[PDB]
Amino acid sequence: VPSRFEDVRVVQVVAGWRVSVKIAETEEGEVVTVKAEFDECREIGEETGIPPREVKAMVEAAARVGGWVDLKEREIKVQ
Amino acid sequence: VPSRFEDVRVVQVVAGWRVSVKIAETEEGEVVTVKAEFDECREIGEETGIPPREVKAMVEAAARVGGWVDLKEREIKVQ
Repeated sequence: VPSRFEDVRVVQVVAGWRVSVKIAETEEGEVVTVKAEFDECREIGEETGIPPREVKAMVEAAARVGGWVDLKEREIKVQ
Repeated sequence: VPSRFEDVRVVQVVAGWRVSVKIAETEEGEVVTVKAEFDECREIGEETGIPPREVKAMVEAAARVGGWVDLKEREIKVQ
């Protein structure tokens, strides 16, 4: 009759940085091309240590699914 | 050309507390009973702010399916 213990990780992180994205939507409701501010993505690359373009494609895909991104964990999820 | 903007958020943090749980097994399939540390749970209530029991039933059910928890949005996923 052997036993075993189960471990559980409880995380809790709220609030952080912010990024403003730009999307040109027409009346018809069509989406042309999305371009995330290269400026805000530049400085963020200095505090993170990741190229800008790489960050643009990251934060970009987000605005599409509207969600949060984890760097120190490299994960992506949405509400 | 009505341009739309999205306020994305990038959270970068590393941490997380672990919880110990005792689970007795026999036929390696049936679980007689499952008890959770009422101590580590009472101390965790200070970090959550919500009643202690609420945490027990939360960290308990999770110990059954073995998974993590995020208070950032009160969610539960498998490990």
